Amino acid sequence: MTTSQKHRDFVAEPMGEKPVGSLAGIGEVLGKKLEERGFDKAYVVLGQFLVLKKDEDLFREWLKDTCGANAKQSRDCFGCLREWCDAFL
Amino acid sequence: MTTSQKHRDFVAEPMGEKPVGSLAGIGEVLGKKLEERGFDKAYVVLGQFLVLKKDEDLFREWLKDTCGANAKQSRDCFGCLREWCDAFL
Repeated sequence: MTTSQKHRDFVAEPMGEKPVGSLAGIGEVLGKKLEERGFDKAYVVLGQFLVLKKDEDLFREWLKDTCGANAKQSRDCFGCLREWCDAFL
Repeated sequence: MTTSQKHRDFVAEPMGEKPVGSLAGIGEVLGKKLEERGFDKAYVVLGQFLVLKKDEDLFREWLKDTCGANAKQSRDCFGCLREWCDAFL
């Protein structure tokens, strides 16, 4: 896979309290905008994924409409969150 | 503990897609009201717990104000959701 080693590392161990910008697909700049919106921790963003019943179209529009992420960035967060759930929830 | 065997069974294996009324503290009648509110699965309610950063006062008021659960029923869901997270998330 051409994804960063973080993608395989995140889906290989608990997420604990790592910062939101730790999720694959979210860069340092995007992490700051979400933090200003009340998502200072990744587990709060994980909850939004659960609220959307894992719907990929609703999840991608939520991130793009919420911060302006590009279509490529949204694909990395979906598979990243979907794969973590496959291992944990 | 005087809790139902479901409490120990729920915190002993994944929650999968079991119905919301499966969470300890939620009875069949309370499960129906949440379902009408869009929580047809327990993992959608688990997400609300994550959104409240596990705050016990905010979580209990959410359930009581959301369905009318009693103070005793709210205590069972908090420890039930908090213990599940301790084993999984």
